[PDB]
Amino acid sequence: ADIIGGLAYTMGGRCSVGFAATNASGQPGFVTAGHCGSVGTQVSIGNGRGVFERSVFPGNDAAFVRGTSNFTLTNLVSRYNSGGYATVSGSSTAPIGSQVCRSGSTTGWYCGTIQARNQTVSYPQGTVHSLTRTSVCAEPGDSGGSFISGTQAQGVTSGGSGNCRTGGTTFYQEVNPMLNSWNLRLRT
Repeated sequence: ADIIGGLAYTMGGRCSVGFAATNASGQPGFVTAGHCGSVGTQVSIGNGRGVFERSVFPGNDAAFVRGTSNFTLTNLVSRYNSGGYATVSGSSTAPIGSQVCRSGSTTGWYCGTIQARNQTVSYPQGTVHSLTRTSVCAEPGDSGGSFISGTQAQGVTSGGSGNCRTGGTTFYQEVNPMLNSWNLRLRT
């Protein structure tokens, strides 16, 4: 199964792929939101199978799913309704005010603006800090999805308010803290 940002995967519910990445051992997988699965949780995506190797939620909302079978990495992110794909060439942080787009398996591809960083939000399960707020909408299922600016990966969908029918606000977990802390390499 091709690991592409924004695609759906299941684990006793549905979430979306953040970004294809490899761990310190060179094993293929992808970063996503930690609320999508506890450590040890099994994942299915197409004919692919994986497991949550790393996961932290609440506090943070980050996770890395390691492929155990049929994981083919790509440096792509699906643009669904807008067609085609965005390419990932790195993860240079975009400035506040920059445009940013989100890819999720429920609503698809929506874009907005990076409004503020270092945000703390309260979810039913607890508080999550260090998040980045954007004017993009999101709906259940989009969780873990890619937030990308141009060709630079920014983060993974954590949560928010509203919906994509009337609009809303969506926060994301920065990608670099995951790549750094867990010694991961983004597929480019």
